[PDB]
Amino acid sequence: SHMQPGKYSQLVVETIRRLGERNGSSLAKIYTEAKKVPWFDQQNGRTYLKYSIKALVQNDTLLQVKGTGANGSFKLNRKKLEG
Repeated sequence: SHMQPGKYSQLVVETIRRLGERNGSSLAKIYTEAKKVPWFDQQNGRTYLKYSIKALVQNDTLLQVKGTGANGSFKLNRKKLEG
């Protein structure tokens, strides 16, 4: 691995894919699914998800959801990340 876009961001994409979440999944819900891997940092990993998600919303890979389920809810858009 000489070039990865953050294994935490790749984990977020696939985490929301595991749940589906048509309405959007809270950062707390995504965190609970993301901490189930042994390589995941249980300490500062919540900040790593917070920043990975936010960067993916900036790349139009995730859609920022607010109000319906939680304050910071998030879901998949498309493979628009690289396209």
